[PDB]
Amino acid sequence: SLLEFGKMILEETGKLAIPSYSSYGCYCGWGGKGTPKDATDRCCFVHDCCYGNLPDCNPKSDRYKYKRVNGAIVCEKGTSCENRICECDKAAAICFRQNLNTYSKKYMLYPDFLCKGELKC
Ligand SMILES: COc1ccc2c(c1)c(CC(=O)O)c(C)n2C(=O)c1ccc(Cl)cc1
Ligand SMILES: CS(=O)(=O)Nc1ccc([N+](=O)[O-])cc1Oc1ccccc1
Repeated sequence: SLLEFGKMILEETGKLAIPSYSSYGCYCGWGGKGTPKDATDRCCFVHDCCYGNLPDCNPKSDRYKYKRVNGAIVCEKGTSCENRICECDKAAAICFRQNLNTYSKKYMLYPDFLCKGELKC
């Protein structure tokens, strides 16, 4: 569920998923199309890409459980949809953490028309 992801995001970056990440660039939050504007945007692209490999799971509403082993995010055994979802979120969390230094606010609330071009996952 978005609950676990959002929390994972906040612990990791200290920023709130909504709104620091729900509308960022071309891929954070909406998905659809375009060329990721930047590293964080790529994190969302590869994320939207991750959920794409689980066609029969429900990322937004299926709740999984994780723990921190000293700072590490550790997904706990759950259904397999739950496990594979959790891994996809950990990546994003990490990825965001790895590029906070270039998170730019000129991408917050980015208008859709500026998002065009192709990208295949
Ligand atoms: C390309 O990226 C995707 C693909 C599928 C997705 C999502 C994002 C999100 C999250 C979102 O992008 O809001 C949800 C909840 N998806 C599904 O549950 C889903 C369920 C049935 C089918 Cl047939 C296809 C997808
Ligand atoms: C997945 S969505 O429909 O594209 N919108 C949405 C996007 C991201 C997040 N979130 O917490 O990262 C939360 C989101 O939706 C919420 C809005 C209000 C309260 C809880 C979740």
